[PDB]
Amino acid sequence: ELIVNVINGPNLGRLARREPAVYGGTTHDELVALIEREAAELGLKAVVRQSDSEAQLLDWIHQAADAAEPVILNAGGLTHTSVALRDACAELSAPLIEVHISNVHAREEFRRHSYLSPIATGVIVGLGIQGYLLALRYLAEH
Amino acid sequence: ELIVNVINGPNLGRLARREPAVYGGTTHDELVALIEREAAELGLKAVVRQSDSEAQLLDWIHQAADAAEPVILNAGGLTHTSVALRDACAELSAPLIEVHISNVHAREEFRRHSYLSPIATGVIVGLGIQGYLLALRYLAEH
Amino acid sequence: ELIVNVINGPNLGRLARREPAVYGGTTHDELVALIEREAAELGLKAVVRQSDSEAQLLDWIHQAADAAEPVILNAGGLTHTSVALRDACAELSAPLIEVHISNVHAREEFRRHSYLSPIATGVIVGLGIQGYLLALRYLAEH
Amino acid sequence: ELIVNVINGPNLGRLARREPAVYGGTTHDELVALIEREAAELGLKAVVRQSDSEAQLLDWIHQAADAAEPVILNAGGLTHTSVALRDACAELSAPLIEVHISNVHAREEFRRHSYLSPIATGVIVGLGIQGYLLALRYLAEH
Amino acid sequence: ELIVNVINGPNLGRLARREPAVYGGTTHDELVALIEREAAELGLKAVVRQSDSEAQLLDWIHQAADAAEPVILNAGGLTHTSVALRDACAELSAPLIEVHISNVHAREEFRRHSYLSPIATGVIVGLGIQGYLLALRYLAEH
Amino acid sequence: ELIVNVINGPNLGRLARREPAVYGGTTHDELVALIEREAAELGLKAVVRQSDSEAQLLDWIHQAADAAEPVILNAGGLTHTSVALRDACAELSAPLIEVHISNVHAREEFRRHSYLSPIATGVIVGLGIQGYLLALRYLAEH
Amino acid sequence: ELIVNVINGPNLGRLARREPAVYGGTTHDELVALIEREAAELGLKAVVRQSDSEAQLLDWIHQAADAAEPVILNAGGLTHTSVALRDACAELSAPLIEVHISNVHAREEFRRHSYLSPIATGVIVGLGIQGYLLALRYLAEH
Amino acid sequence: ELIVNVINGPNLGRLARREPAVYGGTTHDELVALIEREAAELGLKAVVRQSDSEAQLLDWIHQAADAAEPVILNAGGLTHTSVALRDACAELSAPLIEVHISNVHAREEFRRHSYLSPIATGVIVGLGIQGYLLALRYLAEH
Amino acid sequence: ELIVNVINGPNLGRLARREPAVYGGTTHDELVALIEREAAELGLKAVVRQSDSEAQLLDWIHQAADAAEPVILNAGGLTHTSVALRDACAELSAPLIEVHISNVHAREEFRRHSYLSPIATGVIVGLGIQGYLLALRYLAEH
Amino acid sequence: ELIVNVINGPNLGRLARREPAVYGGTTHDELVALIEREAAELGLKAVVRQSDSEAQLLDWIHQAADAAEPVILNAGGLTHTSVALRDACAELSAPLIEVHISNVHAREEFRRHSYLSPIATGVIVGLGIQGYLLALRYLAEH
Amino acid sequence: ELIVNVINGPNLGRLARREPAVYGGTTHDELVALIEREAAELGLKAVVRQSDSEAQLLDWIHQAADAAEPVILNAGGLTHTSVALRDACAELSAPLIEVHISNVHAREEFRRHSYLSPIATGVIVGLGIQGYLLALRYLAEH
Amino acid sequence: ELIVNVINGPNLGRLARREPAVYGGTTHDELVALIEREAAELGLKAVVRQSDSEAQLLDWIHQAADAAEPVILNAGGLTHTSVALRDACAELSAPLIEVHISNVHAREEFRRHSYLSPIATGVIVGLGIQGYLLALRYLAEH
Ligand SMILES: O=C(O)c1cc(O)c(O)c(Oc2cccc([N+](=O)[O-])c2)c1
Ligand SMILES: O=C(O)c1cc(O)c(O)c(Oc2cccc([N+](=O)[O-])c2)c1
Ligand SMILES: O=C(O)c1cc(O)c(O)c(Oc2cccc([N+](=O)[O-])c2)c1
Ligand SMILES: O=C(O)c1cc(O)c(O)c(Oc2cccc([N+](=O)[O-])c2)c1
Ligand SMILES: O=C(O)c1cc(O)c(O)c(Oc2cccc([N+](=O)[O-])c2)c1
Ligand SMILES: O=C(O)c1cc(O)c(O)c(Oc2cccc([N+](=O)[O-])c2)c1
Ligand SMILES: O=C(O)c1cc(O)c(O)c(Oc2cccc([N+](=O)[O-])c2)c1
Ligand SMILES: O=C(O)c1cc(O)c(O)c(Oc2cccc([N+](=O)[O-])c2)c1
Ligand SMILES: O=C(O)c1cc(O)c(O)c(Oc2cccc([N+](=O)[O-])c2)c1
Ligand SMILES: O=C(O)c1cc(O)c(O)c(Oc2cccc([N+](=O)[O-])c2)c1
Ligand SMILES: O=C(O)c1cc(O)c(O)c(Oc2cccc([N+](=O)[O-])c2)c1
Ligand SMILES: O=C(O)c1cc(O)c(O)c(Oc2cccc([N+](=O)[O-])c2)c1
Ligand SMILES: [Cl-]
Ligand SMILES: [Cl-]
Ligand SMILES: [Cl-]
Ligand SMILES: [Cl-]
Ligand SMILES: [Cl-]
Ligand SMILES: [Cl-]
Repeated sequence: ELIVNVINGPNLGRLARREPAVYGGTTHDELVALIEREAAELGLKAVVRQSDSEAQLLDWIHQAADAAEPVILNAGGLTHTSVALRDACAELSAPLIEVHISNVHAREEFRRHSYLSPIATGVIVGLGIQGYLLALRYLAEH
Repeated sequence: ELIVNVINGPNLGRLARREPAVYGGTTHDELVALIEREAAELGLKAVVRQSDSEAQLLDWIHQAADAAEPVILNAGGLTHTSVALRDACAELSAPLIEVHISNVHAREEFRRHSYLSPIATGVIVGLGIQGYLLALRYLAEH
Repeated sequence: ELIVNVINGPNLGRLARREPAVYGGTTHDELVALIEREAAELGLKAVVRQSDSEAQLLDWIHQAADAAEPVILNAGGLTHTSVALRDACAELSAPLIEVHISNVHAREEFRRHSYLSPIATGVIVGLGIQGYLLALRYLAEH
Repeated sequence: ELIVNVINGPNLGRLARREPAVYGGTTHDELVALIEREAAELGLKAVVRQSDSEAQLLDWIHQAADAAEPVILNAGGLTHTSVALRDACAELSAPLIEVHISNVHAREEFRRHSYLSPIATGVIVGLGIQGYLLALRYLAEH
Repeated sequence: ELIVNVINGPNLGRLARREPAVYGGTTHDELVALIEREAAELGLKAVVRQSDSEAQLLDWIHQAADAAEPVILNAGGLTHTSVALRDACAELSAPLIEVHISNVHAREEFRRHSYLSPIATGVIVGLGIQGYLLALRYLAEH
Repeated sequence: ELIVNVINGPNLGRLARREPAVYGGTTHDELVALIEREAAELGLKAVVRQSDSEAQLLDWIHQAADAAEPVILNAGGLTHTSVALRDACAELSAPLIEVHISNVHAREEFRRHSYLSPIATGVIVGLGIQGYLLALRYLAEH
Repeated sequence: ELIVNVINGPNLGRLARREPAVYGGTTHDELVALIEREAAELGLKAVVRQSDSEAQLLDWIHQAADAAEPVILNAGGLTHTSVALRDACAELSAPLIEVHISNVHAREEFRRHSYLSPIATGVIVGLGIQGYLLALRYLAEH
Repeated sequence: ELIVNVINGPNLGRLARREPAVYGGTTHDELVALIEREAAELGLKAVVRQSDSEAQLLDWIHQAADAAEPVILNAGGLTHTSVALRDACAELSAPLIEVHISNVHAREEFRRHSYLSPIATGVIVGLGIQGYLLALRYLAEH
Repeated sequence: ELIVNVINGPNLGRLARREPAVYGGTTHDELVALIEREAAELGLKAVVRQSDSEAQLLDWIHQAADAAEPVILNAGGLTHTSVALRDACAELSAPLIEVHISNVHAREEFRRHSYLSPIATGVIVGLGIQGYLLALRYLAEH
Repeated sequence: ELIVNVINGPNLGRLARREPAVYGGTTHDELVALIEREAAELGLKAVVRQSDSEAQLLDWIHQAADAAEPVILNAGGLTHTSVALRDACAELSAPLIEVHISNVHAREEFRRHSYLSPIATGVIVGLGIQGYLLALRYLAEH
Repeated sequence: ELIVNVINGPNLGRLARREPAVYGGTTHDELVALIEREAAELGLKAVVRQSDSEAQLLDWIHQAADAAEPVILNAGGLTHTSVALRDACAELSAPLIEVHISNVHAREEFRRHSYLSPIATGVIVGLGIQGYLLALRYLAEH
Repeated sequence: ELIVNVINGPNLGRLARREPAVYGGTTHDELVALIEREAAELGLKAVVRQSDSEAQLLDWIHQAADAAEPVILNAGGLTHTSVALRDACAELSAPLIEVHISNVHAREEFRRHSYLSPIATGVIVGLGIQGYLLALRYLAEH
């Protein structure tokens, strides 16, 4: 606060228009609108970005580390697979909240391990799109 | 909503007055006050209970299943150990949110498995006492 | 024989009125009636008890060990989790039959390990409420 | 009911005359007599067969699937080892009960995994020869 | 080529008339017709055999090793369980293709290990009955 | 059919000119020619693409999901490592066939696990370059 | 010192009168006498309690944490199973000694893992009833 | 002694004429001649049989158990896979020696586990055809 | 020699200016200067590149394979995670040395497995920035 | 009693003068003095030896087995690694107590397995130098 | 042949006079006599040595490698634990036979892994003292 | 610097004259010459010792700890097996570099775990004899 970095990884540009049983009927742009409006009332700025590239995501983390600005991260598949991501996050001085739209713990046994959690401030899973909004509100207090 | 069952398990009566490095400087009673005030503004009732007994906790879940009222659960150690708890929760018709005050994923490798998660709606870990408050607010929307 | 201890653990007071896809449409009291009537014709006494408390169950086992009277045990979740139970049973001089209402082997991989089996006389799973009745009838022969 | 297929696998022709510490002093033929007499009073027909051949056993299962007649199976060693058996059973429309004469759970750790259980109706272990008789009686109710 | 050995293991005589959700509505004989007709146009002979016996299958492999003729193998359950089979195949001078009608990788975790694959030329799973036909056509090129 | 998406992942631009013990003496362009000619006679269009980038591959899958057009995927190393890929594929409405040029099961034990298989229609491994051609022909039937 | 909390868990009220091959011919009350007399000569007070309830034990630990008084713990089965216990102990400011009457390491492989050890001062196993007495004497020095 | 049962399992009829890198250039019949001649000088009878059928092998073991005559067993693949075999052997009153022609411990990691060893008198691996002859000579002493 | 490819992966552009407890106070550019000066005296050319992109790194390896020029690789997180990298390296005709700035073996247990090592010439870990310089000097001899 | 063999393994000659955070400020010779004085009052003889050689230690055990005299063993690293030691101890007719100066269970996960425990009378860990003294006193009773 | 190195490891000097349930009533010297007499008739020299020291054993292997003379090895505990031994043996040009007096496979699960087997010619276990004699006789043929 | 302890473990006296495929054609003495000459130019003293005894090696480490002089360690097999070594090294105040002549990571899966690495400064594997020389040069800088 004021500035709050919201980051989505691979596939998360496909929200709503594809799925929506599993990650909900809300499109990406609509999500940016949701976050931006909730940051308004909270008196925060939400810089909300999405990418299907690990190097892009990496860069955004690098920048957040530098600017010492907090992050909210939905890294998609890279959550379970990337050590490069984890280690970039590890550097962040500001809090990092890990967010999952679906409950990870009620799926394939592999989706239950996370490289991000151990170095996150805390995690939200399965509360859907609202996970982002609840994460925001946390940061506005701390 | 209106009625929201908030449940803490073993040891969680010792909040603040003991620790507070790990689970924070906020006492139990103060937590009940926090929750009760946040439920006020939200237009919910928070029935917040704590017990060091598995049979007691079981009973409270039974009642919540019956009344079809939502639960927020910080089951302490029973999270990693009790199948009896998990299965009582499994019955709940209303949403169940699993809450951890400390980040479970940044501790002993054993604290990372949960019998509750797979059948929870979703989970919050490491956001501290606020985890309860963010959980509440979820339920008020859904 | 004559005296046969029938014991149910956690959650098993909720039979029929809750579930009944998984553990059947038969309530607890109705089960006591079923057992008591089958013991009648067999010329046995069925002392059938249920508790959601490990210390209670423990006590009933202690008493059965002392009285050297047989046990039929549906320990619910404690089957997979409690070493305290297992060891109390281990003491029983009389036969112990382990009973599961649902087939344990057709569920979560964790439900397939039992602390009770290795020291039971034998086990019945998935034959539903009748498991108790078939267990009884065994004891009446041996 | 009326027709109930009782099947024993490898080595089970050696009952009583060999062992009898572990699987009891009752010979195979005597077991057929026991089952046939219990089916009499129950008003069932017991077609009780034994083979040391997987292809033979397979064939008998095939036939039972076809005739939609229930099975009681003591598959000996093939219980822990054969996927071919499991899958033939999987096809059966009628209930299948898995029977073990000795308690499997009180022996070598390997004897504790079963390919049959997950797709059985239910299982009986360690109740000795009576396991067959209790299984029968189940089927006569359902 | 010309001569191509097509071999099915346990249960695979039950094709179509039983299942057909999982392994398809095509009967065994119809499959022989399918293969024989595809070998016609390809200018190959298809010797297509099925057995529920490991010793029979073994013998057919022995003969194929001797005649140095290629094999297409759907060994059913023996795929995951038999080292005797694997080792007989290992001897084959000609290519061996492993065929599965259902996708093995989308089922029980145990169905995912194969004793045959490591010493096969290659494998086809989940393409249904056509797996055989595509395997044939391979052999006609190499 | 008509339109069939053929996709190769990392390193697969190096075909023939490098290796060729392991993945064969056929160059990439020659492979496109092979596929394009086989699609000709089949009356299909083969859109055959290769990339060493996960985001690129992701995008091509996204497009195929959208256009509801089938995919043939040789994802190279990402087969064993990427959950992001798997999940993009999971979305595809049309069949997906997983193709490996080398037999994966006859190499390092790690090359034997696949994130793609469980959600593929079926898989071809070790039939070399022809795997693509046999996959095509499948799709032309279904 | 002066005040030394001695705590036994589940089943440990059955000492001597039941067993005594495994945990010895000495009854509970006799053990209290033994400890109380050894504390006499040492110039300590031994407050020796036993319970079959986890909540009771929990409470006694809570009190010991508060009073900053040392503990000697024979938690029976809860040693291998309870994280709730472990964490209550973790809080104790004073030394905690873990005591086992039987050698845990010469039994079932499961009895060899302890949730208590990692946060104990030290452990005594297999020295029988004397383990308590040797533990006492330690505390009297430190 | 006098009578010594020598048994080979699956594939072992193919000795010499096929392989011979791995299990040696000596044919089966030649092996029978070797054994029969060594039993001559030793003053034993060697009844040497081979089968590719588990039921056949089973039967021969049954007979040996009955006649209380010793066995030398090269069970091929069934060594690593069959519990039915192991248990038939378990019954033998006379010594059983397990024989492997190739060193099992210098091959695939799976070939290193044996169901037979734990209940054998002792084992010989990798000494080639002579393993049989050395086994014989043992029995002639004991 | 003369030409030596030095490659850094993800995050390694952040050297010195960020960290420096763990990977040292030396910036990337300063590292290029260090390497370039050491190659001077050695009579080698150091082409030192860094990228946060797997496809970029892949390309540089491809080129090195082609030019048959040696590589020194600090692949960051991709060391533990990428099979695509490993396999591109596998192709290199020239020696590859794997370099880690921090000791990998004194950190998280996951950082201890490497996809690169098995196909490297050799590895240097924990000797800090000098690892690169010692690697260079190796290549100048061989 | 009278004669009590006290044995230390590798590195344990370095006590006090090196460490002393972990195994305490007490030197070896001082430990011999401590033990010798405690054996005085107890009316025992303490023959206390230390060696960094497995063959030496072996020999001392051999002698103790022969003389049927009890042992107290701090085998250092050989505790977790040597089967030769374990088996020499296994022979001892007299009690063996296993002693660890540091709590083994609060360190590296590998330090938690012991080859000695299963065949010890009992074990003391983490009670520091006093572990030896408490062990002595045990032996003086039994 | 002529010269055959027979080597025993740790504890094996204690044969007969200690045990003899497990490794037999035959003393070491008597074993040397047995071997020396059997080598006589065979026309071999048996150089039979025993040591409780790894460096000694190492040296004897070194010498055997040098002299290219065969070895028979009973390495006691070092069989399951030493890589140093294994690797010294690995060097031997002549055959190495691994000998165990007791059946290793019928004991603790840990005694079943051997560092020696994979690089032995072959192994004998459980044939008692005669294992040595049968090993000798092998070498005299090859 | 000046004084640098170079230590080789078991079998490493056999360098060059035996092997040399795997650890190179350079004899031990020649290695001492190599190291001594490289230390000359560096202005260091190399005290280079080798032993096949764990107690000897232990002693040399003890001395190095005492003298606070750096170590370079090629511990041969003890690398994967000895906790006694690891712990002696752990004490060293000066840097310790772990050196392997062969690439450990390209061999048996067991050779890939090291007790030494976690407490080393850093490690060199597979750079052959030069590993020692590069290690030296490191120490001369730090
Ligand atoms: O936020 C999550 O809970 C989540 C977790 C995962 O493991 C994903 O791969 C993941 O990413 C996907 C994967 C496939 C499709 C979509 N999508 O169509 O929004 C998103 C999201
Ligand atoms: O909410 C959590 O994050 C939490 C997680 C756990 O695994 C606990 O055992 C746990 O319970 C404890 C354990 C020990 C002490 C206290 N306390 O003094 O508040 C609470 C809490
Ligand atoms: O008898 C069984 O097969 C059984 C097995 C289990 O693992 C249970 O947790 C178990 O207990 C439950 C759990 C949840 C709900 C009920 N119930 O509503 O009867 C019973 C029963
Ligand atoms: O019914 C059982 O409990 C049972 C379980 C098993 O794992 C058997 O192998 C098994 O089969 C055997 C094995 C060896 C001997 C006999 N028999 O002499 O009856 C039967 C039976
Ligand atoms: O070809 C396969 O994909 C396949 C794989 C398996 O694991 C089988 O057990 C298997 O065999 C069965 C098993 C049960 C029933 C039938 N069938 O009724 O055709 C076939 C087939
Ligand atoms: O299609 C396969 O069977 C395959 C499987 C893999 O695991 C690959 O990494 C893989 O990709 C590579 C890896 C290295 C080199 C090449 N190439 O020079 O064609 C291709 C291909
Ligand atoms: O102190 C021990 O060594 C001990 C260890 C355990 O794992 C117990 O379950 C345990 O508790 C029991 C269990 C069953 C019976 C009795 N008892 O009759 O004293 C005590 C005691
Ligand atoms: O005696 C052995 O060492 C042995 C061990 C095995 O694991 C076999 O499968 C085995 O059986 C085979 C397998 C394939 C071929 C032959 N054969 O051509 O003699 C024999 C033999
Ligand atoms: O060279 C290494 O020892 C090393 C090993 C790793 O596992 C890395 O992730 C790794 O990459 C990182 C990760 C996070 C931050 C930095 N950095 O600020 O230089 C570099 C480097
Ligand atoms: O008694 C123990 O608790 C103990 C346990 C261990 O695992 C040791 O390696 C061990 O040995 C060491 C190891 C390193 C240094 C010393 N020392 O300087 O006394 C002693 C001692
Ligand atoms: O030859 C064997 O079968 C054998 C196997 C082992 O694992 C031993 O530790 C072993 O060594 C011992 C161990 C303890 C005692 C004796 N002994 O009194 O002859 C010998 C021997
Ligand atoms: O430095 C190494 O890379 C190395 C690694 C190991 O695991 C050894 O056992 C090892 O020791 C041996 C083993 C067998 C033979 C020799 N040698 O003839 O030099 C040396 C050396
Ligand atoms: Cl979580
Ligand atoms: Cl069961
Ligand atoms: Cl596959
Ligand atoms: Cl312990
Ligand atoms: Cl063996
Ligand atoms: Cl390394």
